[PDB]
Amino acid sequence: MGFEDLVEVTTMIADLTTDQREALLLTQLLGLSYADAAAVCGCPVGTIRSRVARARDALLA
Amino acid sequence: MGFEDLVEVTTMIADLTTDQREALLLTQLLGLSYADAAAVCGCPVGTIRSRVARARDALLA
Amino acid sequence: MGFEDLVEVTTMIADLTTDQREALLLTQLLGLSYADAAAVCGCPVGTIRSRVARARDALLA
Repeated sequence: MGFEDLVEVTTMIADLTTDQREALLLTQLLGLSYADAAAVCGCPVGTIRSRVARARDALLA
Repeated sequence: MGFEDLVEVTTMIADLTTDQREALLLTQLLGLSYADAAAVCGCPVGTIRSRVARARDALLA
Repeated sequence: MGFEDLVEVTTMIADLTTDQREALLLTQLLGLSYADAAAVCGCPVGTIRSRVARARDALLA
């Protein structure tokens, strides 16, 4: 209704690339800084900044 | 079990208005700034701010 | 595909303590401050601070 939404959201997500979904989950579900996210993943901060930017465009298509 | 909660939750949430649900996910699941969210929803910040404010009330009572 | 994670994940946030689940949820889903979360839960901030720290650790294990 209601559930109709989260549903479709839940699926975007899942339509994200493995990387963007990881990046977004790290920074939003756990809510790590980009710094902490980048330590977890072992990449430049810029990398996460990017994966999340694109996750966000993806999700607001 | 936790299993109970998450469903416990996601029903509450599903539940919300629509416009709260949108604001909340836009800011917590997307982690968009109020300003950015407001841009996305074509309404002033104050609005986004209070919608999430209400989203927190329905979730916590 | 991309659901394989959301379940792997959401299956994890089910394992967490509950006291960890709560903390993490309030601060990340509700996007509450630690002070607010601590308030809500009836504990000092230090405890929430750590609960979400352990909470984060567990889901990254």
